[PDB]
Formats: sequence, structure tokens, C-alpha cells
Amino acid sequence: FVEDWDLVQTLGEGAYGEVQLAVNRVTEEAVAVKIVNIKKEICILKMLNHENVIKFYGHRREGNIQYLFMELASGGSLFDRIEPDIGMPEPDAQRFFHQLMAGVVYLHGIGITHRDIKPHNLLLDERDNLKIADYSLATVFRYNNRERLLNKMCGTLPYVAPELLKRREFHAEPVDVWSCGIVLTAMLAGELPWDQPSDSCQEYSDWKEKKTYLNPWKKIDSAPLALLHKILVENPSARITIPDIKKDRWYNKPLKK
Ligand SMILES: Cn1c(-c2cccc(F)c2F)c(C#N)c2c(N)ncnc21
Repeated sequence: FVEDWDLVQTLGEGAYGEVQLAVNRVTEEAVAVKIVNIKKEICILKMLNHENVIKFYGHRREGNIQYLFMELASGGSLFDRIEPDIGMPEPDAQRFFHQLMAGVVYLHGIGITHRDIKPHNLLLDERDNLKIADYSLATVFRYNNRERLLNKMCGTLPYVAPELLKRREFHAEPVDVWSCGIVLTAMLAGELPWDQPSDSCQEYSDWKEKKTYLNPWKKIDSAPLALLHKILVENPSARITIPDIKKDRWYNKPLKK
């Protein structure tokens, strides 16, 4: 198998192609390999250097198949740490949220939007450090200090911001903030609040009407729920920004040893 690397186990599939564990017969160093536009993805992957983003090691083409070598996350995904109908202990949810914001602030700072934040795309290293993975939908929204609005509809319906179903064009950053809000909801309640944030979605109307005696909102303590009230705001220019998320009372609440 490719160069010194043996492809010894599968970690995920479907998507565009498969992800393999690559143990180096020589050094025993273990990495991840994605087996697959791709030009643009590679170019974004080479920009990424942060502790909460999956590191890119290199690519080797071999006829049809490209091979993307990235940092391995041996802890699996945040999706596997969320217990259905329960979620996880509030202190673990807060730490993962801190790491997720650190990663999102980095991407936005280099003018990159991920566009598909959800628990399947948030992986853990062996010390339970969160890493944003899968840059196949990622795009430049800021270049030479000029912002460009996005127009492609993409992501996963339960995680997408409402403006992306309703507007011709929209700002990248509030879309990623919204999906972090759905991720925070899943961690604290082990359930997604709606199929999609459309006015024909009863659960979404129930939330705009502030009916928080229904699930999933009734499983969530008042402090983190006050933050979700500022994140899941339908008007993207009134929605809270990451600088202001970092001032939020629950965000700054001591919880974890
Ligand atoms: C499961 N998995 C993925 C993955 C991420 C998104 C979709 C998908 F299908 C995947 F396999 C990784 C990546 N990128 C990954 C890694 N780097 N290390 C360990 N396991 C991984």
C-alpha cells in the first residue's frame, strides 16, 4: 500500500470516499488517509495550522485515486459521546464548546468557513481534544480583507441557519455560529430541536414563540439555555458573534476539574 504506509483499518466512508488508518511499517507512526474541487480542498487543507483543526500532512495521486494524509483522531467523534435523550455532563459540553469556538475563530481568522459543523465532523484525539474535520464543503469568504457573501446552499438541514433557506446571498460567519448552537443543544439534550429551521417546521415555530417547557429546551439548565437564546436568533445580523459568545455568563462559568 502507498509508499511506506499500510492501510490497516477503516474509520469512516460514504461522504465522498473512505478514511483509513495508516500505520507506517518502518516508524509505526499512525495517521489517517482519505481515499478520493479536490484542488480547492487540498489548497485550504495546506492553510490549516491550529490545535482544534485536523492537520494536513500531504497528498499523493496514483492514477484515479488521490490520498489525503491528515492527523489521526484516535478518540473517534463527538457524535459517539452524545447519549440519545440525555446528552453528556454539562462540564464536558462546556470544554468541547470552548475547543469548538477556538477552532471556529481560527478558521474565520484565515477567512475560511467550514459550512458543515456537526458532531460527525468534530473528532477527538487521545486526550479528548476536539478537532474540526472534513474541509470538502469549506470555502474562502474573506480575501485581501474583503468579505464575499455566499450563495451555495450546503450543509445538513438540522444544523443549517434559516437565512440559507430564505436568502439569495448571506454572510458566512453567522451560519457557522448557528450550527455551533445546534451542536451545543445536542451535547446538552441528546436530541436535535428540529428537522430544519423553516416556518413550516412546528418545532422551529415553537422555539420562535419561546415555548421552552417543551423538549429539548426543558432538559437544559437556565445558564446555557440563555446562551442558546442569543445563538439561535432568526435574524443573522442580530445573532450573537463569537467575541460576544466569549463574554456570556455560562461560557465563563467554572464547572470542570
Ligand atoms: C472517522 N474519521 C474522519 C471522517 C470525518 C468526516 C467524515 C468521515 F466519513 C470520516 F471518516 C476523519 C477525518 N478527516 C478522521 C481522522 N482524521 N482520524 C480518525 N478518524 C477520522
